[PDB]
Amino acid sequence: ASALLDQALELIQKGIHPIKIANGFDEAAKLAISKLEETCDDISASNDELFRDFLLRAAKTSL
Amino acid sequence: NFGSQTPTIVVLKEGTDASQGKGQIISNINACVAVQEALKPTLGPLGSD
Ligand SMILES: [Mg+2]
Repeated sequence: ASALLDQALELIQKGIHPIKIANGFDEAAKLAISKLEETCDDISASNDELFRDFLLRAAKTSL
Repeated sequence: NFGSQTPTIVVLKEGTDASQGKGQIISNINACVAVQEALKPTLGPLGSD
């Protein structure tokens, strides 16, 4: 969030209206989510034996 | 006659403001314009908060 505000301060000094800055972030947010959604894959095809492995993978990262 | 002071009676209780003269109704206009100054930039979809 602060990174978005740091890049917005540079655009405000250039004379851009703040609403035009917020309108660009809303359109760019949906383009990033739709791009990452196509790259990921579905792990639900695996059985319960492999499904436990994916739970161990994301556990060690949050710890 | 009850004292050498003999105070002068004031029509209104102490603390009351004054009026008439010139600019009394103008004081009410500048009060509404100053409040309007805050609500002007909030007009329009590109307005601020
Ligand atoms: Mg974490």
